[PDB]
Amino acid sequence: MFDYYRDVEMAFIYGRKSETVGENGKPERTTGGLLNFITTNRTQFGTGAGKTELTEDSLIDFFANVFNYDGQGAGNQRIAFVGNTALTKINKLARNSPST
Amino acid sequence: MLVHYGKLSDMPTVVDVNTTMGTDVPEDLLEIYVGCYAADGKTPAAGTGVLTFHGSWNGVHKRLIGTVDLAAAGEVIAYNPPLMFGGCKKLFVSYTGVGTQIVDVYVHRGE
Repeated sequence: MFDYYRDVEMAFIYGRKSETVGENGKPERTTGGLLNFITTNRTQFGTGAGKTELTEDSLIDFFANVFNYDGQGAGNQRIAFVGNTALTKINKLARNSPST
Repeated sequence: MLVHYGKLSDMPTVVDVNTTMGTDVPEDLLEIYVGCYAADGKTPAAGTGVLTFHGSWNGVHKRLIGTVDLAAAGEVIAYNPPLMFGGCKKLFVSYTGVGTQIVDVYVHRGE
């Protein structure tokens, strides 16, 4: 059951839409993941061409972009699921600023 | 602190070098690093072109900063990076070369 739920989670995040005929001759479908639909705000943080330099200003712009449309979100609330390394790096970057 | 990567023709004609760093005090140091490559982007090599940079405090009056020759550009540089003290909001870059090289341009600023 744990393996089942982990697979479902990974499919919902990184899945892609498809429809194909299976080996028995019947259709086989794959769901479209979360990252499939999110296209407006996708950012690659790093150095080099095609990437955005990581600074406090870039982070503020990235986080404030999602509030442009209220949409259906009530109370202006969002939920963030982040990795431990990324959160620690954000905590480190907030220190250098004269105002955090 | 990277402005553009790739084709010399793809170097932007105007670059915004005004940066909000540190406190409300504006920056007073400006230094430019130029790195050339071979035909392949990863491996470094020399170049034939010459780059010229100009800076404007108000965006219309330009002041000469310096010039860099891609011939000296390589794994170990031999030229001296341009250095300017003062307030600059915009950077003007002009190239005089054959083009079709992968190049590195870097801008360093100080409080």
